[PDB]
Amino acid sequence: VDCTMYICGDSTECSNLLLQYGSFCTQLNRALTGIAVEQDKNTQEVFAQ
Amino acid sequence: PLSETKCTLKSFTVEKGIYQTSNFRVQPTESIVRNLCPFGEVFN
Repeated sequence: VDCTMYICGDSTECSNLLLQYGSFCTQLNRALTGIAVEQDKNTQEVFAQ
Repeated sequence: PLSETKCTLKSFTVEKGIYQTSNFRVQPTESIVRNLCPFGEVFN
C-alpha cells in the first residue's frame, strides 16, 4: 500500500504535510513488505521441502 | 531507476536481490469538461 498516494490522492498540497510525519509513510511499507516477504517463506517451507 | 534504490538502502553496497524503489504513476494528458442565452431574441 502506497502511503503517499493512499493518504494524499495525487496532490502535493497533502504530500507536503505528509513529509512532516516522517517515517510513518515509509515504515508502513517496511511493515507490509516485512509481511509479504515472509508470505512466500511460508509457502516456501510448507510446500517445498 | 537504479540510483533511487541505493537511496532507499542508504548503502553504497547493494545486496543481490530485488528492492522496491519509489512508485510511478501515469500522468494525465488533458482535461475533459463535459442552454443558450436569447441574444437572437434580444438583439434581433
